[PDB]
Amino acid sequence: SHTDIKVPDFSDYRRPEVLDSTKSSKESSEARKGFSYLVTATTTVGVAY
Amino acid sequence: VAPTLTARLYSLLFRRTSTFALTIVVGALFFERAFDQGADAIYEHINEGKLWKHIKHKYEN
Amino acid sequence: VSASSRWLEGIRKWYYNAAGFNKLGLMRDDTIHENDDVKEAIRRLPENLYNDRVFRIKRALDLSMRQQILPKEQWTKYEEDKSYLEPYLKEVIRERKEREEWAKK
Amino acid sequence: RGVAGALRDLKRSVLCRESLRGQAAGPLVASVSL
Amino acid sequence: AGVPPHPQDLEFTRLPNGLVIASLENYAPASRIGLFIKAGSRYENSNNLGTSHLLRLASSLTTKGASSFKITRGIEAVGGKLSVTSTRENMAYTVECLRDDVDILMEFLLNVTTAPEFRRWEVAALQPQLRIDKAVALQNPQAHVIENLHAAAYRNALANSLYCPDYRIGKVTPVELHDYVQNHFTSARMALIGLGVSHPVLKQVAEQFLNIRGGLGLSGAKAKYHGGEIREQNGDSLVHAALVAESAAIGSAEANAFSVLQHVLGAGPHVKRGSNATSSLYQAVAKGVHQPFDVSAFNASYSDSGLFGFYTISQAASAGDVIKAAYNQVKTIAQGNLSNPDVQAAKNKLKAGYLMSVESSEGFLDEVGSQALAAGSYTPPSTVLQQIDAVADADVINAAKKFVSGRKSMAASGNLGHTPFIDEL
Amino acid sequence: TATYAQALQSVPETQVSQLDNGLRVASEQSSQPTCTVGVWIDAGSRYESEKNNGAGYFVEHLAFKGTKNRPGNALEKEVESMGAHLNAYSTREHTAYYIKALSKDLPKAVELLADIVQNCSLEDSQIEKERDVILQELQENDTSMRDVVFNYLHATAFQGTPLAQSVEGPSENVRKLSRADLTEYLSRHYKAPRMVLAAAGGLEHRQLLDLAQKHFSGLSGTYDEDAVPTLSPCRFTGSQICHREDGLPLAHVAIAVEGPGWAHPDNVALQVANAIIGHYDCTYGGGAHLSSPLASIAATNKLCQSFQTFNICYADTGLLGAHFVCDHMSIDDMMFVLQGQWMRLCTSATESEVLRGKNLLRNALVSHLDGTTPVCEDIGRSLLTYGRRIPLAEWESRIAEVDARVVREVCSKYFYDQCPAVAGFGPIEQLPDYNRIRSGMFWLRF
Amino acid sequence: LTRFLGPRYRQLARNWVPTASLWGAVGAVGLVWATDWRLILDWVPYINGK
Ligand SMILES: CCCCCCCCCCCCCC(=O)OC[C@H](COP(=O)(O)OCC[N+](C)(C)C)OC(=O)CCCCCCCCCCCCC
Ligand SMILES: CCCCCC(=O)OC[C@H](COP(=O)([O-])OCCN)OC(=O)CCCCC
Ligand SMILES: CCCCCC(=O)OC[C@H](COP(=O)([O-])OCCN)OC(=O)CCCCC
Repeated sequence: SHTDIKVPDFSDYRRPEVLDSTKSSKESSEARKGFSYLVTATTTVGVAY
Repeated sequence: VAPTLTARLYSLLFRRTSTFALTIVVGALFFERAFDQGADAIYEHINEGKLWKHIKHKYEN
Repeated sequence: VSASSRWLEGIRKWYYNAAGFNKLGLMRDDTIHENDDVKEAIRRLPENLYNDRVFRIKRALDLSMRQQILPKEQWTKYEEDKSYLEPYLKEVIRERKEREEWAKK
Repeated sequence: RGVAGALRDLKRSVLCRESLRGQAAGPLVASVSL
Repeated sequence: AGVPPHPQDLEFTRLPNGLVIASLENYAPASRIGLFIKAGSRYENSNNLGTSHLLRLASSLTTKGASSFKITRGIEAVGGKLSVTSTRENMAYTVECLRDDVDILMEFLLNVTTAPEFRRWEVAALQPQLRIDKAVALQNPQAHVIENLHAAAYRNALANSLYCPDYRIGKVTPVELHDYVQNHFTSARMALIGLGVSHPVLKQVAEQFLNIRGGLGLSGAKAKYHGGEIREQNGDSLVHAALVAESAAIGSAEANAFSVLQHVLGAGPHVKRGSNATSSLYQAVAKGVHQPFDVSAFNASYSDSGLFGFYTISQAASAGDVIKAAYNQVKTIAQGNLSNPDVQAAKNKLKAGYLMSVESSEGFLDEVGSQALAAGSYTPPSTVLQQIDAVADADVINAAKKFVSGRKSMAASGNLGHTPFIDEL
Repeated sequence: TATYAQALQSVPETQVSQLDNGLRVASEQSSQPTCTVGVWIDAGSRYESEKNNGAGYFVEHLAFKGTKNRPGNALEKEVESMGAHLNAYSTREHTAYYIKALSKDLPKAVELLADIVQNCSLEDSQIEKERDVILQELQENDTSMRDVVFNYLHATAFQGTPLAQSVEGPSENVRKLSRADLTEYLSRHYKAPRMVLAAAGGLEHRQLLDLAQKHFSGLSGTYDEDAVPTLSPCRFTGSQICHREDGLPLAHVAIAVEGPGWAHPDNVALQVANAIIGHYDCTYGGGAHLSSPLASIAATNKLCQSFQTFNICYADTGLLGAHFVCDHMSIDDMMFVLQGQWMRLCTSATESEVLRGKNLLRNALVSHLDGTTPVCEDIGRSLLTYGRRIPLAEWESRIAEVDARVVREVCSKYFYDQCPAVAGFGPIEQLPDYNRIRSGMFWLRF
Repeated sequence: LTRFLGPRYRQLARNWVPTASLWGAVGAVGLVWATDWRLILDWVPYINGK
């Protein structure tokens, strides 16, 4: 009965590089992490200034 | 399939916290010069010839 | 064995009586500072030594509160001071040193 | 891992007749390890 | 060509002090060693029940040549293993590692078995493990049935549980462990078995470190069969039940007849999800029972006794019907209704099963180790199959006759509202 | 006497042949009177669509229930009467049917495997029987918290892909899977080039190849009319699934990152790392003195009933991580120590503990290939995954390369600053939030 | 006291050495930047000014 479970679709929230369920996510893992950590870096720059 | 700029920034700078922090402190140093340089340039271009920095040349002697 | 190592004991008996924990009916091992090694050694004591150690310490804290001592008849004689804890304590340390030698392999 | 054999956390339930074959004992053994 | 080399032969030796050594050089990448001792739970008495269980949990405790810390770290550094398996008759200290590290694990194995210290505090910290270890085992309803089955069958010795009785947890003393190893870990009671080791090494080890005298000679504390029944009312969904009678001691020819009779009736499934078409007991029960169940012949053979019968699992309401159907099917065999093709098929399963059980090193070492203790010899498989072939159909029938007419022992657990007593069969 | 290095040369190399139709026949000879032979197939749930998921598992129930030449229970009778044993299994990528039997019974055993694969009865009345059986097996699986939480891990980690599917399929598919669905699955996937006839025991490779050319010649040729199953890559998704159920006595957690795949040399170094963390449950003897810090701490402070690391491989992907079982107030502490060891191996692995992990893997590899059945399994599986048998002499070489620098580089590649997949089941109120879990995958000090 | 000198502890030292020397670059650069230390900041090209 727990095999009836299916995870719902998240395409409404996924980023562009991920919606292809037949394409590896590691191809975009560094660009996606880098974008979010670039936000943080420039934030601490302004707080530093 | 060359990784974009954001991916090459992560691999080289951000993955390690130390290098992530080093470029924050260096980013602060170079951001400070260009921000106060550019910002002051706007404040006075608005107020051109209105304050002492501009009329300093009249009363030199 | 000789007369020179016998006055060595005489000055250790002297220091013993001067240290004065025998005046509270206590033994040397009752006064060891409890660290992790000592707390383990005490944990390993059989019931009789543990209970004896508890009462001697309790009797001494009672005396210390009143700033009193026991009669000289009841002082711990240097000759009869059983180092009951050092066998257990020496094995605790021996085990710890073994771990420490493995930790740097 | 500890073992108990004899055939020659809520564990799991048995209901059908196919998953029940192999359960009836056939001499006990107790084993222990590191 | 891609062929294996000349397979070496097992070497075997009996020292005058009673110790037995058996070695085999299969040139394998790993080595396995075992010290098998006649020290199972039958050798406990009613003043020290559970001692052999706690002893079975204390292999990593401190010895004279190795701290508890060194045993655990020494073996793990090499990636080796140390295990302790117990029968009602034997304890088996097994050690496994790569053949370059046999020196290390042999030293640990000897310290465990020859030089345990059983320090008061280490023993004290270990007693809660009895409760955990027993609790895990009794998650199987089979475990408590078999334990109760032996307690109902025998007056002493084999009545003893592999697992410590609840009232003894915390009360097994370091003195009892000391006395137990002194009385039972003797040269006359031991066998040193090795795979991937040369015989001169094992013999050297045995002569130097395993010459222990005294204790107890191979006591004639004979197990006295009695019969009886134990009934555990609980809230399991199914009823487990076992019904047996005294059978034959291992090694004797009558025991081979019982082994063959087991595979005539049905020992276990050979095909996944099968109906067990060639299982006599299963088809007998399945005719008058169309609900889930299981049934299997049960065969247990010991140095001086044995139990044979069957084991049933069924819905609580179908308990008696499954029992009685199983019992009547055995009665049929005792009445001489047994074809010869059915015996040749059972001898096929038993012969095939035996060889399969000795494919691996662990199963091979266990058989050699238990052969050495029970028989004092090694019997190669070609001779085992010869002894199986020597079983006649009348021997199988007489074995079934001994069951029908013998005083019975029964153990059952579950909702026993429809589970018959012995006298109701 | 012989050394460990010398003993690894003394293993016979697996002889390999290929039939004219595509089937591959591989054997490792020994001096055993017994043996095991079986057919390994590139089939499983990953090849199935949502509409016919669970089909190959339906087939497993029917494979032994009848055939054209031996209808009904006639197949059970023949193997039981010669004392043989017959078994099968299905993973998400592989399907196997094998027999254990005497060496003299090899020719009959090969015949039966051929008759099972090719000529299957699949009577419509047996199907309706096996339908109610599978549904009961599903109710049984629901009570194995371990099997649930790993189906949950696959479901979230590979969401949107074939690998997310369970092997057994959903209850709805079981109730509507028709005989036409099953024969379509077989005709497509059970083709000679995607199968291996593996055997292990006392048997000459000549004999096995002769029987293959005899009983497996009728298989479909190399061409299949242009309809080949081509496994697409499967997206891994950093995600979390929590099934809260406080009525259960103990919580199950499984957490993993994406692994490389079958034929990637990184798996060796990853397995060494997993061996350092190791495994544990409450019945082990070592407890406080175990080498693994996770194990030692968990026994001392009683943080779990059991834990185990794992490296599940699939084609070009996998699940690398750990799973554990603990009281409801110990989940946070277990995850803290677990992640702390991943981080510690990424950044500061030492040479001594890597030698231990290497030796643990060496021991685990030799002792697993002990007996005719696990060798025959390694033969069959290794040809579907590597396309060849890797001798033990090679595995030892790929291990000795590993040193502390290798595990730090390999572990950081897969563990450090990566999005994990998480699956929880039971009283998991204290299961840390995913952002907290995600922040445990890096150290600010590094 | 000397528990921490052996094969494994010199390996840990050499593992964390590249990191600590970077946190010294964070602190040192952070000290220059915060206090406006002019003795260092003259040779770096762009910030020269004001
Ligand atoms: C004597 C002179 C010495 C001068 C020294 C100068 C040093 C300057 C700071 C450099 C330290 C950087 C440390 C660092 O970024 O980690 C702290 C967190 C981590 O961010 P997060 O993106 O979570 O993880 C990054 C993981 N990584 C490294 C593998 C990519 O980063 C963040 O999450 C921080 C972002 C929020 C900052 C705001 C906090 C201030 C309080 C509120 C301000 C407004 C109202 C008061
Ligand atoms: C001078 C530098 C001080 C650094 C403080 C710090 O990093 O705190 C932890 C978090 C981010 O780390 P994490 O929560 O991912 O945990 C990482 C686990 N490895 O950052 C914040 O959100 C805290 C906000 C502080 C405001 C006063
Ligand atoms: C610990 C608190 C430090 C306070 C220093 C201060 O107030 O600033 C003065 C100088 C200015 O740099 P300089 O090139 O004019 O040089 C002027 C020389 N007198 O900055 C420094 O030199 C920074 C030195 C920091 C050392 C700990």
